[PDB]
Amino acid sequence: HEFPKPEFMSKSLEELQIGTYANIAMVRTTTPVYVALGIFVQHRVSALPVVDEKGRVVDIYSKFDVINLAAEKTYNNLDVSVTKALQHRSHYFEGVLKCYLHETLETIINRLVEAEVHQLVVVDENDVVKGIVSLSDILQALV
Amino acid sequence: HEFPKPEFMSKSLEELQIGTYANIAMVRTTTPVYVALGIFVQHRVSALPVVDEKGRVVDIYSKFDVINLAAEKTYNNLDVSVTKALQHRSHYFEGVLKCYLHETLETIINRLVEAEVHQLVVVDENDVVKGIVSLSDILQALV
Ligand SMILES: Nc1ncnc2c1ncn2[C@@H]1O[C@H](COP(=O)(O)O)[C@@H](O)[C@H]1O
Ligand SMILES: Nc1ncnc2c1ncn2[C@@H]1O[C@H](COP(=O)(O)O)[C@@H](O)[C@H]1O
Repeated sequence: HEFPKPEFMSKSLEELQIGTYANIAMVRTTTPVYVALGIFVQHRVSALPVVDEKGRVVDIYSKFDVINLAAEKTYNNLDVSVTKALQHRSHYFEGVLKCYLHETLETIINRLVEAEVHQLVVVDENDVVKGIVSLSDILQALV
Repeated sequence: HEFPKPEFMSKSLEELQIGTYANIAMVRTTTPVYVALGIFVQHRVSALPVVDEKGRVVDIYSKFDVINLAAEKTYNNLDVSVTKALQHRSHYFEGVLKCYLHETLETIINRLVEAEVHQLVVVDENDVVKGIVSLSDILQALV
């Protein structure tokens, strides 16, 4: 009653049935923050895949990103793109944005902890969104 | 359609009616992580005030704390106290644990952003829990 159980750390996301793979809320690189704020408050999801003109994931926009925008001492309005969050961090280049179904729980957990991020986008071979894995999903696997 | 509106940044938490002040789920410094994990998965709250023998807040235990525990390369079981999370960070000493009803939205937002934390415990004059303010609560105020 090692924590975490080693037999479950060696299992893939697919095997453990971890994540959300239906009804994914997401936005574009051309999406203004007002759109994302409306989603967060009315639709009630914790983070949003940000996809480019090809449908490929280039960022994740979270509730903390909005608060960080709100603390900026320079003047902003809500017509700023969600891509201005990229001035504060690059999940993409740090390799802490995406994951695959075949990756192990141990791998996914290490990636989350690596940059202190609360979610990863599950993608396909073309970096197109298949689903999302958040700490809540991991916790259900850790029990 | 400065974001955030200055007239709302200068208002207190009390004035804006921001936070949860009823039915707060919390744990003790003597609480094992298995207890917190059960709360997170079954009760479905995002973070837990950690209070000492006097009922004073000494930490907040979050879902990320469990994942961080799970990534530790040393051997753990679930009978570790929630206070082992304190090896990774001290919200208390950094002044990013607590807040008051009379503090401004601007103050609260800056504190969140200061340590990249997603919540603060609202306390009284004796550091006893009155409520909790999370990014979701702030977002409802930012609209
Ligand atoms: N953008 C999203 N669209 C749909 N479901 C999501 C999204 N972001 C997170 N979820 C799911 O919401 C549930 C709760 O996650 P969390 O809000 O982090 O506790 C999890 O099962 C996530 O996979
Ligand atoms: N330990 C807790 N007990 C009760 N409510 C909480 C607790 N932690 C967070 N909340 C509330 O849960 C709601 C959603 O917060 P969050 O899960 O961060 O999106 C907010 O109104 C928080 O104040």
